[PDB]
Amino acid sequence: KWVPVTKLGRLVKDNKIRSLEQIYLHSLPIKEFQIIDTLIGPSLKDEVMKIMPVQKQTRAGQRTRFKAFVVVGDGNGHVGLGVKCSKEVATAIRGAIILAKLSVIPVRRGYWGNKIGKPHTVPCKVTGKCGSVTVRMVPAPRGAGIVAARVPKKVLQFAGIEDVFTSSRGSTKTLGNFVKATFDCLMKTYGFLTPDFWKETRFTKSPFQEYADILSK
RNA sequence: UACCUGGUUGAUCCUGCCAGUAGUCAUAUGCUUGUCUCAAAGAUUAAGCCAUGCAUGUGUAAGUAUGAACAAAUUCAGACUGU
Ligand SMILES: [K+]
Ligand SMILES: [Mg+2]
Ligand SMILES: [Mg+2]
Repeated sequence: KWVPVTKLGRLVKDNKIRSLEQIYLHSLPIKEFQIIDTLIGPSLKDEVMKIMPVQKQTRAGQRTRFKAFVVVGDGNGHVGLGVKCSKEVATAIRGAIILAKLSVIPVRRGYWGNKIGKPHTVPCKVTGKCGSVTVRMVPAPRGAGIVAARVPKKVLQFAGIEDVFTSSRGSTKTLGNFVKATFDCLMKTYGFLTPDFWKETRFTKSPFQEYADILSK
């Protein structure tokens, strides 16, 4: 079936780690998509966003390969992006799905004004940049909806954000750069230091130290 | 009610524009047009030229009646006292 090759995979298969937040807290790399499948796999949905052909000139013609972009998300604060180039479209799509699962990230959602109910928009103004494409996300009031182009709108819907305003600059027709900039903007949500995070951190044992005895075999 | 997409390359990222998408109590034109309620309408070029018809007249007890205007009365007198 599945034979984990990493300590994190072994712990996830042994059920010692039960939530993705435990991994996110210590920022441990995730190198097996089976971890994501076991943890948040049931609630994950994938979508192919673009099949982009690329060509390399050769002495006997052009070698064509296809680029697959895949967006995965749970619609509840977890989203991931994957890009895979391969000779076959099916292989490219499979690799892109695996990469998106591996690259899933947590997304912070806040409130525009009054803080009643679950979060509906980004906690603060954020900006992501990939190549020449810059995507800016601004909080919006409840009921404003997702004001964004189709690609960022799909990314935000998979991330689970209810309402937001967006602005874009640069060559947004470059779909890869557009989606990557949106992903970077979403990732930057948890990197902003707000007053509510001013409390001193109370550290906890990392998984590798907590279950060191189990992993010692 | 804070949104983009196609087009320079063998392929890539850009600048950059062209094209597309939507709107006008915005004009005109093409085709089509069964019912109800609303409703603009010779401004844009020529404040260019105009046949014909109409669009400014007016009376209360209280300015002026002798129509040779009508009507009722007067057998005798009457300036006039209804229109
Ligand atoms: K008018
Ligand atoms: Mg604007
Ligand atoms: Mg060509």
